[PDB]
Amino acid sequence: SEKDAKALQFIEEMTRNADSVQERVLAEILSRNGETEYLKRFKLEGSTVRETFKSKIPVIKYEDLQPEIQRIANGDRSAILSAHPISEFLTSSGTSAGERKLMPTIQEELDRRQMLYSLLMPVMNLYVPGLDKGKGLYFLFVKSETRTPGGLLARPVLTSYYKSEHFKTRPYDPYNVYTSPNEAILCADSFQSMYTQMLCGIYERKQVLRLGAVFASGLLRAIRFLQLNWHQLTHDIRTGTLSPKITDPSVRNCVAGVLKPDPELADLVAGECSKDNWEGIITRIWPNTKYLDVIVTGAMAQYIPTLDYYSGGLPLACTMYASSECYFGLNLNPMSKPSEVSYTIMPNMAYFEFLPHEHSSIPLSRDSPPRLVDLAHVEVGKEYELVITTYAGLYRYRVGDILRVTGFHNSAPQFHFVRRKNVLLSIDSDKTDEAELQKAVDNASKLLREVNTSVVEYTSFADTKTIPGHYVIYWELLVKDSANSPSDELLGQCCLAMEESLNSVYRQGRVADNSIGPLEIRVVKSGTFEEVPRCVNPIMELLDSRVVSSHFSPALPHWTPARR
Ligand SMILES: Nc1ncnc2c1ncn2[C@@H]1O[C@@H](OP(=O)(O)OCCc2c[nH]c3ccccc23)[C@H](O)[C@H]1O
Repeated sequence: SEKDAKALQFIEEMTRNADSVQERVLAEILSRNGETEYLKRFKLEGSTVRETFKSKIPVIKYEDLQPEIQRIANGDRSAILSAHPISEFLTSSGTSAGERKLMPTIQEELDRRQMLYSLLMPVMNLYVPGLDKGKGLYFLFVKSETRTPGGLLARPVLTSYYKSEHFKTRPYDPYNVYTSPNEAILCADSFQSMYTQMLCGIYERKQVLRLGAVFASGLLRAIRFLQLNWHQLTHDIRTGTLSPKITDPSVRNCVAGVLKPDPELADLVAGECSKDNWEGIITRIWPNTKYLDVIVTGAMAQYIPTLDYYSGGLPLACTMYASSECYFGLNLNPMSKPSEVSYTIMPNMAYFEFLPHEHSSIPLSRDSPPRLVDLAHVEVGKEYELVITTYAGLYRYRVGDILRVTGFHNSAPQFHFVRRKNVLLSIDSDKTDEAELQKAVDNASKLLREVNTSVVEYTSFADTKTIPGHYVIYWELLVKDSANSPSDELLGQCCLAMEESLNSVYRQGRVADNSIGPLEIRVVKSGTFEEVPRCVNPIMELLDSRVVSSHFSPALPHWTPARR
């Protein structure tokens, strides 16, 4: 098609001209934002070229920018980071001091995100044909918002995007017709949103040509939801009535097109769900599904076998590489094997620099900043920390992502995603690091003072046998008086104290949308460790063989949308 051709040509043009496009993007940023408080701090003297930018503007982490960001949060509306007003903060799933990081954005950034989204289907159509003959079943969700003292909205980037006009009144695309109505996606009640997205997907089962969600965990949560709610769902289809549990009238209305008594379909679906073996169930309920559109690169790799199990070995497409700070780029070959996925950073999105991995763990100098390596000049096989300069006022901002160059498409590098720095445990969007986990152990261990017990040793892993997944922590204890050992009731309170100690995103996954299961402490017999922490990353079976008792957190930890 003509629209696809234009989009592919855009890729070619951006990729052939990577270095000059990068140059222009920076010049635009520096021309517009030249007068900002932050830039004028480093005597840029109006210069809009790479070389003075590199030698004067420090390379920073989130903490470095907090003075400027807090002032904006607290209502200072002057040109501090951007010439344009900061339209809102996009809350990263990555945290600082336990709280989601506030990433500044501006209004026109939405156009760039939309631009990147518009490239995905033209690329996909090359590899998978006939996607216009049907629909996608995607499970997409908004998350809660809050406002900063100065009145700025603070919410996840996906929420900001789903609730924007670029999504709600998105351009028509016959290769991108979703089963889920906007009102389901936009519904603030996760149960109702999931419920109706599933119902619509079941009603339109035969038109379904792909299943998806942003993350692998999201799609698994959907499959588990069906496992747990197919009784009510099938009753609804049979009767052509919508469960009273759906109280949001706007959501009640969006389902009206499909809600028709269909006993045949209700019997087919219950026929499949009542089986105790769910291997391949995806292609029995949705028999025309060609692939699963779900991120399985990075931390989500852990989910590939569970996905293959339910899908019967269907291809997995990882489409996009993006963040709260900046949408990065796309996968020019969506049909490649998960372990061989490369992402091509799109040079129109921001100004991208790279810090060689081997230099990334030593403090950088503010008065003499490193040159870094430009997007066009990275070397195949080398590893880098991603560094960004955005239109919204992030200047030489270290994302924390390690990337490995695997090749080039024209002049644009392609990147294998290695990892987000210092992330030990993750189930869904939660990212828990060594320090948070350590302080979490210390907190729960003090609760053991009611006996003579202390924690001699610990390790962890993210357990994905269960949906939702959960953190498992292995505890070697030291009980001075065997007669006064700690009980199941107390060790459960040790679990909940650990959870209480973890970051906002963890606690939210427990509370808001059921995307993280209860944290589990496994008490190992004395002396187990000797034969390395604080995480396992087989080996767990060896540890499990020595497990005396296992304890699950009994209640939900504290979480509200409000920030500290
Ligand atoms: N394809 C990928 N494979 C491994 N890891 C990936 C990854 N894409 C991102 N990440 C990690 O997520 C980012 O975090 P964040 O919460 O800000 O955004 C949520 C993601 C997000 C927000 N809109 C989107 C639109 C499309 C795809 C992903 C997103 C971190 O940079 C990065 O390490």
